[PDB]
Amino acid sequence: VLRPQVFDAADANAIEEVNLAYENVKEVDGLDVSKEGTEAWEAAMKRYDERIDRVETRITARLRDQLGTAKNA
Repeated sequence: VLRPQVFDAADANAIEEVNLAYENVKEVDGLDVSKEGTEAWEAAMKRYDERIDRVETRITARLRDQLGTAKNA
């Protein structure tokens, strides 16, 4: 849906940001029981979750606009 129906440059930017957050989570992962690795993973997941929150905010704005425009079941 959020991908452009052509061109969605904002969708591409949000996907790139989510991929960068996932790459940070891969580089800094908290699955180890060690506190330092857990904190690095928590910071990477916080950055990825901020990027995902922005992308999902745009997507949910588009979905809310679609639901407001169309009340069809």
